[PDB]
Amino acid sequence: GKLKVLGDVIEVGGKLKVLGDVIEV
Amino acid sequence: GKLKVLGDVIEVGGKLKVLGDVIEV
Amino acid sequence: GKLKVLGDVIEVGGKLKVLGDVIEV
Amino acid sequence: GKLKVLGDVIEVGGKLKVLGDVIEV
Amino acid sequence: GKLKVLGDVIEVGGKLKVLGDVIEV
Amino acid sequence: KLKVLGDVIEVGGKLKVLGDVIEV
Repeated sequence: GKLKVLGDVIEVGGKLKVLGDVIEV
Repeated sequence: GKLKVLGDVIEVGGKLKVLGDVIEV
Repeated sequence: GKLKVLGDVIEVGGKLKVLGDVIEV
Repeated sequence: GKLKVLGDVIEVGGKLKVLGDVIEV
Repeated sequence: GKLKVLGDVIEVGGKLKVLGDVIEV
Repeated sequence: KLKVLGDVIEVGGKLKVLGDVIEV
């Protein structure tokens, strides 16, 4: 029911960024 | 062996934001 | 000390995605 | 832990309608 | 002057949706 | 793009929606 996030940590231009999806759990 | 993200969706100033933890999977 | 995530929920092609930054807290 | 609505404004037969999903935040 | 939304929550394919009206208040 | 982030509220046993139109 609640909206959660599942993502990956990626290195972009030397900085750590996050790309993920919103999931229902 | 890789860095993943597990988080929660939160409402901040009318916008949907994410607060999460970096985990090793 | 710990790696946390601060991000935004964005609507991309009708799906809810997350873009965020890894931060040290 | 509240029910929210995330939606788009669409023009249907000259009237403005909202098409959205109920989410738990 | 402002655009507001009023609608009913409907169950479509097991998901809760809204097909609401946009009204000027 | 015109969007809405409104609230779902229980009004006499039925779920209703109230919100504001925002530009995103």
